[PDB]
Amino acid sequence: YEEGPGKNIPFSVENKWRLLAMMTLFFGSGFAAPFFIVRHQLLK
Amino acid sequence: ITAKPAKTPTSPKEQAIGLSVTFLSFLLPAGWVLYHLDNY
Amino acid sequence: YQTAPFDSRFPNQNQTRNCWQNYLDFHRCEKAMTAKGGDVSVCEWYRRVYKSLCPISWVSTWDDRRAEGTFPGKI
Amino acid sequence: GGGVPTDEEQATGLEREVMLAARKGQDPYNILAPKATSGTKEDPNLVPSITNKRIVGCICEEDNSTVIWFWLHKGEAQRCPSCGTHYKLVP
Amino acid sequence: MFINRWLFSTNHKDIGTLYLLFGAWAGMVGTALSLLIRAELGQPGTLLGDDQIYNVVVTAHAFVMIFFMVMPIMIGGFGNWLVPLMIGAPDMAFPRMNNMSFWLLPPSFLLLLASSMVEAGAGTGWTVYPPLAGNLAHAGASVDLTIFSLHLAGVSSILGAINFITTIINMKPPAMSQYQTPLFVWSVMITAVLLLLSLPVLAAGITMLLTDRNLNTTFFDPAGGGDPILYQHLFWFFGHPEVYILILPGFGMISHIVTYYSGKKEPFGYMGMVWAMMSIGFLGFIVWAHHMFTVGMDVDTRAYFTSATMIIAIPTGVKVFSWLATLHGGNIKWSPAMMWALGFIFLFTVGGLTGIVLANSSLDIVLHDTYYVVAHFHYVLSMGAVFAIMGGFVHWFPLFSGYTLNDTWAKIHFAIMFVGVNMTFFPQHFLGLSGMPRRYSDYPDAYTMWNTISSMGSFISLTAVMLMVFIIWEAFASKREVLTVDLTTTNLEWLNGCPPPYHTFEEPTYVNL
Amino acid sequence: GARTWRFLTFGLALPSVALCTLNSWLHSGHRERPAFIPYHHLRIRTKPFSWGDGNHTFFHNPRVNPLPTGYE
Amino acid sequence: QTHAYHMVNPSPWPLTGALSALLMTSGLTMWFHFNSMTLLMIGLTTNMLTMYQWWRDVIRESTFQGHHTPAVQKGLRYGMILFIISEVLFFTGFFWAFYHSSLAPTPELGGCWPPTGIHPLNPLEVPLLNTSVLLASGVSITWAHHSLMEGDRKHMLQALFITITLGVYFTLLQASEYYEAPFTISDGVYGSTFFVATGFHGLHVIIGSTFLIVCFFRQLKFHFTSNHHFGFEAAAWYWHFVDVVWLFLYVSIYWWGS
Amino acid sequence: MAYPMQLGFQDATSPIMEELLHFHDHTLMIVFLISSLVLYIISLMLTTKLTHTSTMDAQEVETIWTILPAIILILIALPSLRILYMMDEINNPSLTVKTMGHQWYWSYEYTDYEDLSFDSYMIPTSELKPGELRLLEVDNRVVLPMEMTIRMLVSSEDVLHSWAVPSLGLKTDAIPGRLNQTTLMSSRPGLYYGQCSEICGSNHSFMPIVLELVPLKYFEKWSASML
Amino acid sequence: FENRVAEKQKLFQEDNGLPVHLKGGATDNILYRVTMTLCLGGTLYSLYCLGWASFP
Ligand code: HEA
Ligand code: HEA
Ligand SMILES: CCCCC/C=C\C/C=C/C/C=C\C/C=C\CCCC(=O)O[C@H](COC(=O)CCCCCCCCCCCCCCCCC)COP(=O)(O)OCCN
Ligand SMILES: CCCCCC/C=C\CCCCCCCCCC(=O)O[C@H](COC(=O)CCCCCCCCCCCCCCC)COP(=O)(O)OC[C@@H](O)CO
Ligand SMILES: CCCCCCCCCCO[C@@H]1O[C@H](CO)[C@@H](O[C@H]2O[C@H](CO)[C@@H](O)[C@H](O)[C@H]2O)[C@H](O)[C@H]1O
Ligand SMILES: CCCCCCCCCCO[C@@H]1O[C@H](CO)[C@@H](O[C@H]2O[C@H](CO)[C@@H](O)[C@H](O)[C@H]2O)[C@H](O)[C@H]1O
Ligand code: CUA
Ligand SMILES: [O-][O-]
Ligand SMILES: [Cu+2]
Ligand code: NA
Ligand SMILES: [Xe]
Ligand SMILES: [Xe]
Ligand SMILES: [Xe]
Ligand SMILES: [Zn+2]
Repeated sequence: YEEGPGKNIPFSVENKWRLLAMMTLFFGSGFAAPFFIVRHQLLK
Repeated sequence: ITAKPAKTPTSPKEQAIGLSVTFLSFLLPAGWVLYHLDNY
Repeated sequence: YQTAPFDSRFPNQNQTRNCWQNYLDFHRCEKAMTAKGGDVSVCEWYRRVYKSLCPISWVSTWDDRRAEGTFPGKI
Repeated sequence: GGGVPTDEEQATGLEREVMLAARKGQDPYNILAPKATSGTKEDPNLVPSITNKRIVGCICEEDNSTVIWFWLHKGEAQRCPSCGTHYKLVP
Repeated sequence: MFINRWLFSTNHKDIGTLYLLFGAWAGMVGTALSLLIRAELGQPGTLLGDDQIYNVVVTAHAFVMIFFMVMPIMIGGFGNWLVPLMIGAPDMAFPRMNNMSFWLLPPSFLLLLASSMVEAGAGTGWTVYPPLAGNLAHAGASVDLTIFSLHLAGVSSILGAINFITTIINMKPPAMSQYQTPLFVWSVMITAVLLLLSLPVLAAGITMLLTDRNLNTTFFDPAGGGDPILYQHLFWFFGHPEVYILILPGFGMISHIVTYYSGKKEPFGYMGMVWAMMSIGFLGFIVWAHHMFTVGMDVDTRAYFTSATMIIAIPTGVKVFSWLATLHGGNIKWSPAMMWALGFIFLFTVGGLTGIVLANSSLDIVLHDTYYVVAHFHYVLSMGAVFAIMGGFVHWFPLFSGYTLNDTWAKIHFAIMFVGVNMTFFPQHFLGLSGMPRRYSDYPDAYTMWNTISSMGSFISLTAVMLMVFIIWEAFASKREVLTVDLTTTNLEWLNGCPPPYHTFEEPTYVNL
Repeated sequence: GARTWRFLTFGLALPSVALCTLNSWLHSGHRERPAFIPYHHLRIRTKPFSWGDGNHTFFHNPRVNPLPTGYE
Repeated sequence: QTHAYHMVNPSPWPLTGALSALLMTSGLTMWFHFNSMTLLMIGLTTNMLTMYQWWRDVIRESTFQGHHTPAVQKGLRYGMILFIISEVLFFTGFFWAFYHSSLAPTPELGGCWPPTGIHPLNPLEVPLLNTSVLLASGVSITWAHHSLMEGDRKHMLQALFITITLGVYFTLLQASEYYEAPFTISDGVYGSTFFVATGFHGLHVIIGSTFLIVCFFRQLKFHFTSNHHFGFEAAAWYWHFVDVVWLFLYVSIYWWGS
Repeated sequence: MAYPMQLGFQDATSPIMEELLHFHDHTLMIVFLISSLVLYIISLMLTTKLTHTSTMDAQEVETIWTILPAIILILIALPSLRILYMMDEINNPSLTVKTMGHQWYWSYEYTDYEDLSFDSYMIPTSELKPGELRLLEVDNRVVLPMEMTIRMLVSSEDVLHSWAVPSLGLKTDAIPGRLNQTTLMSSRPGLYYGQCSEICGSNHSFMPIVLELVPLKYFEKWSASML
Repeated sequence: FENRVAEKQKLFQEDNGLPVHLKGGATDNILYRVTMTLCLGGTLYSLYCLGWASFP
């Protein structure tokens, strides 16, 4: 296996802009989920 | 701690883009839901 | 008679058994007095106490079960 | 009434290596705590290694709760930075 | 290779990394839930709906913050990364069972999110009391999905506890006694013993709730001779130990951070710190009914639970004073991690003291099921457990990643979060003393000012959470590689470099007697 | 030793099981079932069972287990 | 490596186990609420496949590859002791529920224990026989252990076969007593406590019997040495745990609770 | 009831609530002092360039840090437990009233003499009379005699509720199948408000309690008129 | 039965780079594939069941 900084993680840090997108989707999806569940409960 | 200088420095402009994108990723989806509560 | 006095058998916050015991005591006394055609007036103290302490719905449920033959206490 | 194998007959792999080394009073897999020498420059603690450096933890005085950790390198004896106890790598 | 490494791991560091990513994601869920609470309460009236949607949000907030954020980060994340390194062990005792502790959590979380999506959700409180949580007042699948979520989280933590206790007892260097292991390692061993003993009692109680809901048992149903109060005893017999489980690994990280940034080789009064954590763990099993002072128990029982609960202040005070005595004489480095730790010492002390107020059953009559309790537990959780997590994250991020954070950004982050959590929770003391109940979607008009200020505080905390994500991005974006770390002689976890190799201690440490 | 624990197995433990087997054997056979009384604390039905018609317990014995409405 | 510990090959069984737990729980939900057993039957199948392959691999690692040094064996000893402790506390919850209900019988019961309309089993009939059976099996497993330490293959196999036969006898007697019982799980808190507590105990008897049968086949295949046989020790400790829980159930529920 | 910008407890209406105020004042002084001392000592540890980083002996100082807290806890526990046992003391009530919690309203039963019972529901916000309090008023108040020892028995006919009146120092859980007792004695006439204090579903926020404390003779006539 | 443990020790110590869960041969791969297919397929089915149960 690859060893060293940026290699001991399940996500790539090779490109900071691809990383920003991946982090945006990751943290953003967790923060968004409760709002969309509330929307779901209100729409029944 | 000591550390090397950045291998891929993040300029003030690059930091403004990352901070802006980060904040929008939290604020736009929640803002869309809360704006539309009456509709729901 | 104003209300049910303090009873050293039931000194704590949970008064469930106080209501239950007085309802049983009234109905046992009433059965004992009616069997001989004795006088149910001697049972009056237990009647006043259970009426003071017991929720209306508990009394109503217990009375229904005595009529149905499903009351689980011994009378 | 027999028919159960012994460790001598059937132990294999690392289990067998440990078993055979212990018969010879040897500890290649570091099961035992090594006993200190006087730790002087003349009589250093001898630290076996399969490479050219190994981490030492020094309990400088009996019942210290603090362990002092450092890399010991092949070459001249090094000293514990807290108590000055001498350690020498034996690769 | 990727599947073998990240789905089939037997490596304590990669499993720790999985737990930290899981806990970080859970923290965003729990933050969104916290903002929905404060949005509902931030002006008088109704925003979302009645108490059912409101208490689904409150219930999910608590389960996510406790079971998916704090426990996975402190025990799964810091514990897996640090415990083997701090004892020179080559991995955990049960490296494959360790991976199952991790992989039970995504399914547990999926069952919780399903609970909120089906029917009207589980609006029960995180305590899940019957009969509100029973099959009449919460008909349908929501509460059963919540119970199964708890079952999987509980199996995860029980097997993890077996792993940590075995690792810590059996895999130290042969010369190292239990009294030569670092305080963080003690904090994890004691937390693991609490998990091992408490979670099975929760398992029994929620299983009884499941059979009352689905198999016509009546453990908690008076119609069958059951008792709702029995559920409360079984829940809280777990629930009091659980709050010690939430703070003990924090106490361990605080000891390491205060020692490190004071320039000390060791914490003040090591054996007193061990004694204090074992005393808190023991006393934590004999106090549960301080959650039940209004249920109608006997006066002598109330007297006992008041007295036993107050005893916890003695060992806890020894820890607070020993942290202060560790700072004493230090070469203080005002790192971001040190700021988190100093905030912890003060704000944990405030929340512990409002806990001693609540321990008084007579006063608890008026404070129970009010915002005074909410203020107490958010001082110890949202400013104690969370400040220990943030201090440990900024202290050990360079070890885990091999990269540095921007210390100026991390100090800004601390300052915003410090203002936000205090603005959120300080005014809740006033709301509790003046009688605002828990689990309300709306309040009498008199309570408006403090609810307004509290909600404004919650938005400042949101800004801090958003900035933290940016700060992690900026570290990985810039790639400042670690060179030298000070005090490696008394911090073994740093001695294999940053990050350490996949396999460490293939050759064990040499420690003589 | 093994010899002693075999002595205890065959000399004490299995004889005990044989005697208790005899005891149970001699006390087997059906007792007369009691009058059905629709007590509200028994035959609980807050939700139908997930098998059969929803009203039969999992190891329902028609001879000794009445339904809420009485014996079958 | 120059330590004695086991670096385990990367494994899929933790993930298959975790997903089997999702399928079993979502399956129970689908059975209780959506009238369907399909997810549950997939989850039970993947759970059994996971257990089979995981413990197969532990046997490969130990008997066939030699990774179970004394240090590894000592870890497994602690793990099994800790697991048993967690199981004790799980049963403690059910005993608490039992004592809570029976020491303070509510008016709905008639304010007595046993409740009005409950006819308990005679503790001197099949329950006493079950007690003799599990105690006898504690003696036979001890014979099996000493036979194995003394290197006696035939007597180990005979004693372990007797132990398993008694575990099966207990299970068949309990199944019959469930069918014959005039009270059910729906007979208030008496039925609730009786069936859930004895039912979890019965599940543990089946688990422990299965573990003994695994030991019986491993013994037939010569896996155990006279000094190295942790799977047998662990099965024996588990089996004593099952015995002891039974004695507490017998005294508490069947005798004192009658 | 609470008033805007309130910091502390509602003014005491009962002697036991008076006792709780004085006990809280004593406990809060201790909370303030210990919080303050910890903050001050943090600031003292952090404001000197002088250093001492060698090993420090712990045992002498640990005596002070265990004994002084033990003494403080005893000084809290003594008055705490005096009040606990005072509330539990035998008082001889003049009147017994029952309250039953329901989703989402309270019923009251006054059955010492006659069969008096009624339901007590929140006044909807749209039906409040001018000057009335949002979420706090009820249609039918719990009329009680002032300056008299009253036994309140609390239960539920569905889920958990909790019957609370902060200004009287009262909070008793409402548990189905259980009859919990507390005692109520008002030093004053007036209107005393509380709110359901156990999560009970959709309208937990909207099932308040209003006590109306009046002279015995008014209570007797009201009782007669409510049959 | 005869003691064939030595033959299994040789098989499971063969220097073929296989992880222990596949080192028995082609039957291990089949049972692995069945197990992972039921797990992943079952998980997709559990998600479908949530979708269905999330609406009236
Ligand atoms: C990390 C989590 C955590 C921790 C560590 C604690 C710690 C304490 N808790 Fe808390 N608590 C909660 C989380 C926590 N709590 C939660 C979540 C609830 C609500 C549950 C629910 O209903 O949902 C709760 C509820 C709760 C109640 C129930 C209140 C009610 O519902 O009416 C009580 C009652 O006694 C209590 C007390 C205490 C006490 C005495 C401590 C002690 O351990 C504190 C000890 C610390 C100190 C005292 C400070 C430091 C000491 C000194 C500086 C020495 C000198 C001090 C003195 C002399 C006093 N807490
Ligand atoms: C750990 C536990 C925890 C934490 C941290 C919090 C945090 C917060 N809580 Fe809560 N809360 C509870 C546990 C917690 N809570 C519990 C147990 C209840 C009772 C439930 C019930 O009544 O049944 C509760 C109830 C509760 C109520 C009462 C609801 C009611 O009675 O009606 C309110 C009201 O304002 C509230 C608000 C908040 C807010 C605004 C935050 C904010 O401070 C949160 C801000 C965000 C953070 C603190 C960041 C979190 C993320 C991380 C730390 C991730 C880190 C990432 C890396 C390390 C990479 N919560
Ligand atoms: C020889 C006895 C062996 C027992 C085997 C029997 C059935 C399979 C399940 C066994 C597991 C044990 C306990 C689960 C709960 C209840 C079953 C109790 C034992 C039993 O079998 O009880 C029966 C009822 O079963 C019923 O409802 C059947 C209900 C079937 C579904 C069970 C639901 C599972 C519950 C979830 C378990 C959660 C696990 C928690 C793990 C903790 C993780 C932290 C009794 O029959 P009856 O007709 O009512 O009375 C007899 C009248 N002649
Ligand atoms: C119908 C019922 C279905 C329900 C599912 C559960 C059913 C059955 C599970 C039965 C348990 C079987 C366990 C088999 C373990 C086989 C592997 C084994 O025993 O492995 C041994 C190690 O022990 C070890 O891992 C010890 C491993 C111990 C595991 C024991 C776990 C008990 C599991 C209970 C799980 C569910 C309980 C939950 C109930 C609420 C191997 O070392 P040795 O023996 O020294 O051999 C080496 C020598 O040959 C060298 O000379
Ligand atoms: C607790 C976390 C949330 C905190 C508050 C978040 C702050 C809000 C961020 C912006 O959110 C957006 O706001 C827009 C309005 O400003 C919305 O557009 C809406 O309103 C516009 C103006 O009327 C229209 O043009 C758009 O079509 C319409 O979608 C848009 O959907 C929404 O994403
Ligand atoms: C490896 C991949 C994993 C495999 C995934 C397999 C998915 C296939 C599931 C089959 O779907 C079934 O559909 C049935 C009907 O269409 C349902 O019957 C149930 O629902 C019916 C309602 O029509 C009723 O007859 C009964 O409740 C009952 O038969 C049953 O619940 C459901 O499972
Ligand atoms: Cu009734 Cu809350
Ligand atoms: O829980 O305090
Ligand atoms: Cu507690
Ligand atoms: Na609102
Ligand atoms: Xe959970
Ligand atoms: Xe659990
Ligand atoms: Xe205090
Ligand atoms: Zn030294």
